[PDB]
Amino acid sequence: MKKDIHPKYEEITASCSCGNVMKIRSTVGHDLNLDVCSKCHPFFTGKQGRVDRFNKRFN
Amino acid sequence: PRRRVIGQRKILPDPKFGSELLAKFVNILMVDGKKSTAESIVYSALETLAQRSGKSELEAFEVALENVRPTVEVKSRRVGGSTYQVPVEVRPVRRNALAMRWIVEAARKRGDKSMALRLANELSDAAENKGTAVKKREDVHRMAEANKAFA
Amino acid sequence: SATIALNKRARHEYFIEEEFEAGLALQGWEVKSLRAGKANISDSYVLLRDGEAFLFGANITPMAVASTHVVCDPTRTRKLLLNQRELDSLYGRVNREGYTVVALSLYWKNAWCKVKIGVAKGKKQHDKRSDIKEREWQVDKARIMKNAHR
Amino acid sequence: ARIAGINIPDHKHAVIALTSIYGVGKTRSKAILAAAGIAEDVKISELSEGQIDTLRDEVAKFVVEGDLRREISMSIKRLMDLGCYRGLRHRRGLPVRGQRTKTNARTRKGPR
Amino acid sequence: PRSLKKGPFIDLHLLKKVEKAVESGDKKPLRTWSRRSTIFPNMIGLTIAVHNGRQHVPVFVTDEMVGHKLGEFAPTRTYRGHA
RNA sequence: GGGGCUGAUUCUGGAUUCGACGGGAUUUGCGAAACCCAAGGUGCAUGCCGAGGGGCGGUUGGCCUCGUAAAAAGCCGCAAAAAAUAGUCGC
RNA sequence: ACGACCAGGGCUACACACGUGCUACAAUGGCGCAUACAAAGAGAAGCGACCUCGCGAGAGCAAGCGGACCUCAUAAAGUGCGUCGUAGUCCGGAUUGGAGUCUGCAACUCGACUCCAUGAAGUCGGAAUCGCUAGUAAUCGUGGAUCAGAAUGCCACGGUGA
Ligand SMILES: [Mg+2]
Ligand SMILES: [Mg+2]
Ligand SMILES: [Mg+2]
Ligand SMILES: [Mg+2]
Ligand SMILES: [Mg+2]
Ligand SMILES: [Mg+2]
Ligand SMILES: [Mg+2]
Ligand SMILES: [Mg+2]
Ligand SMILES: [Mg+2]
Ligand SMILES: [Mg+2]
Ligand SMILES: [Mg+2]
Ligand SMILES: [Mg+2]
Ligand SMILES: [Mg+2]
Ligand SMILES: [Mg+2]
Ligand SMILES: [Mg+2]
Ligand SMILES: [Mg+2]
Ligand SMILES: [Zn+2]
Repeated sequence: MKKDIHPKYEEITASCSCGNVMKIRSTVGHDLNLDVCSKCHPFFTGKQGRVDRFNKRFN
Repeated sequence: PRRRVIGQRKILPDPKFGSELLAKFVNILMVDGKKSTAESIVYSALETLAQRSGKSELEAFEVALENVRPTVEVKSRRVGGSTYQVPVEVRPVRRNALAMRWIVEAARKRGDKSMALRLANELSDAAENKGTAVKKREDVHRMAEANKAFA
Repeated sequence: SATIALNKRARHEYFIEEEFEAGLALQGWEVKSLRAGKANISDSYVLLRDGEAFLFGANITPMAVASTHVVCDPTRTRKLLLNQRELDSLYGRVNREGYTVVALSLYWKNAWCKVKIGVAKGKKQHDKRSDIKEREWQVDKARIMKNAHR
Repeated sequence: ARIAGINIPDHKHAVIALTSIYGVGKTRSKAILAAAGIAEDVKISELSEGQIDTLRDEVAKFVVEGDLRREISMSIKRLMDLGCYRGLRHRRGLPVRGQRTKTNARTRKGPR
Repeated sequence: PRSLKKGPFIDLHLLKKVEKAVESGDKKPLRTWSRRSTIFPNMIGLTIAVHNGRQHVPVFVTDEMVGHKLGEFAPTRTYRGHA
C-alpha cells in the first residue's frame, strides 16, 4: 500500500445475539455491536381464516 | 347616537382596594366574560408591580397610566378622501379609556409561562417612559406632530 | 425585437378577482408572430374543457418568413397549460354562472412566452356605477378642497 | 424513561415520555409503569436506574415502539387483500370512516 | 359493528341452501340476489352471481371473510373515474 | 432574373417557461395476462359429438347453461338527441 | 298504463368552489380528585330511584312516580397547590388500527357510542369585511322536537358577563 493516505485500520470486536462473535478489522475503534449474523440470517432459519376464532370470541 | 344621548351607568368596585378604576380595569382584563381568575391576574400584576417599584397600589399603579396618556391623537374623517389621518382632541374619559387599552395591547404580546406572570414589567417600564405602550404613545404622537397642519 | 403585448380592453369591463399566470403550447409553424409583434387577442376567453384548457378564436397571424403556405391556422383551439395545484380547483370557481376566463396579455418573461388568466363576471350588466364613483370622487375632492381651503 | 433504546427528553414522566414510543400513551401507561412501581405523575427526577429498568419486560409483554408501526403496517396489508368497500376506498384516495367527501375530506385527500 | 352476542343475520331458506351447500359441495353458479349478510364460516368456496342493481356481478367467497358483510361486493356507485 | 439584408435578446453556442400533455426511469402493492407449481381447501368432474341465446339485431367463431336433444349472458347499430352553463345580448 | 305493488341502491358521489358553524392554534390555562352553586321542562308499544357484576360502551332478573312526590341530574367556567412550564408540544384533536355495546326484520354502502394506542394542518388570518348599546355581545350547559336509533342544527331556560 501507499504509506500516507489510508486511515488507521485495526481489529475491533463485534458481538451479536446469535452466539457467533467475530473480531475483525475496521476504521472506528469501538465494538461494532452487531444486529444479525449470517447463520441467523432468516433464509432457512426464519422461514424454515378465523373460523375457530369466530367460535372462540362468542357462540 | 341620533335621538337619545345616553350617560353611562355608574361604577361598582373590585374587592381588594375598592377602586373604581381597577374594577373597570378587570373588565378589559376580562376575556369571555370571566372575572374569576382574571382578577387573580390583576392581583398578580399588582403583587409584582407594587413590590418592584415600592409604594402601595392605589397610587403607585397610576404612574405609568399617567405617562402613557395622549395629548392629541388621530382618527379619520375623510378631510380629503385619502389617508389624511386627522389629528383631534380627546375627552378625559377617552384619555384613560384608551390609555388602559394601550396597556392591554401590550399585555397581549408578553411571553412568560403564565399571563399572570407576564405583567410584572410593563408599568415599571412606562413609569420610566420605556416599554411598548410608550412605543404606541410615541407612534400616535409622531402622527400627531406629522399631520398638525390639517386644521 | 418586439415588446410586451396587451389586450387592455377588458379590465374596466369585467370583474377581475384572482389572477393566474399560464404557459402555452405553440403548435408548429406560428411562433415568430409573437417575436415580431403581430397578435390578436380579440375576444379570447378560455373555454374549460376535458380538464385541458384551450384558447379559441384568437387570430395569431402567420408570418412571412415561413412562406405563408404550409403554415397552421390563424385561429386554432390551442392547448393552453398551468400547474396542477393552480388549475385543479378553479373549475369550482368558474363553472357556475355566465363566467368565462379570458386571456389578458401575450407577454414574455424569463425569455418565455406567456398568457395571463383571470376569472370574469358578465356583460349583461349596468356597468355604470363604478364608472360613476370616479366622478363622484374626483369632483367631490375638488369640491372639498374648495370648501376646506376656501 | 428508557424502553427499546429509543431515547427521549428525559425529564418527563415515563408514561407520556413513551409517547414517541408508538404504543403507550395517556391511559394505558398509567398502569404500565405502575406495574414497575412509579406512578403516572412523577418525572425522571430522583428516580434510580434499577427503578427505570424494571419495565423492559413489562412493556415487552405488550406492544412496544418497534412493534405497533409494523403491526398496523401488516394489518393494513392484510385488510388491503380482498377488494371490498375498504378495498377500493383505501386505494382510490378517500377516507374509509364513512363521511361526506363532497366537502371537507382533505386530511386523507390532500392539503388544499 | 353489530353487538357480538347476537349470532348474525342471514336468510332462512338461503341458510337451508347453505346447509344444502355443505351437504353437496357442488360447483354450480346460481343467480343470486342476497346482499344483507356475512360470508359465514361454513360456506367455504362456492361461487354464485350476486345482484348489483342492473347487471350481475360474480363474487368468490373466502374463509377469511367472517367479520365483514356481503354488501360491499356490489358497488352501486356509478364510477368510471373522474374525467 | 441575378446580388445584398432579415430566419427566436447569444449574435462561434449548452433553456430553468418549478408549469399538469405525449413518451421513458425510480419508489409501491396484489389481482394471472406482470409470473409459476398440485400440496393447505374440494366432487359425480374435463374435453371432443351434437344443440341454443335480453319487444330486435351484432362480436371473440364465441362468454352463463345442456348428455341423446332446447330454454337463460358484459359491450356495439335502429333509439330517450342522455347540449350539463349557452358564450358575453337582448326580442 | 306517467298508474300501483316487491327485494336492494342512491340522495352521504369526487381532484373542486360557494356558504352557513363548531371544538382548535394554549398557559384566565386541557392537566388532580372529592369541593363553594340553580332554573327550565319531559316521561307509561316509555321515562327509570336499586344492588351488583360495568372503573370500557351496556346491563340479567327486576323494585317506583301518569308525576310540586320516582326520575333525566351531582353543573361545567368558581376553589387547594403542582406537573407537560413556551414546546407543533401531555396543545389540539382529525385521518386509522384492532377490540366491545346498544336500539333495530337488517348498522357494509348506512347509525351513533365506547376501550386503548395514535397524533395532519393550525401558531390570531390579505381584500368582500358582518353582529351588538345591558344582563346585550362573547363564554359554560340543561331539557323538549321529529324520532325504534342519532343531531357542531334548529327550539327554549339558567350562571358569569364588558
Ligand atoms: Mg403510546
Ligand atoms: Mg392514553
Ligand atoms: Mg325498496
Ligand atoms: Mg341532500
Ligand atoms: Mg339559517
Ligand atoms: Mg327524552
Ligand atoms: Mg360497578
Ligand atoms: Mg374544574
Ligand atoms: Mg399549574
Ligand atoms: Mg391532544
Ligand atoms: Mg385508545
Ligand atoms: Mg400541524
Ligand atoms: Mg401557536
Ligand atoms: Mg335598539
Ligand atoms: Mg323513523
Ligand atoms: Mg329525541
Ligand atoms: Zn442473521
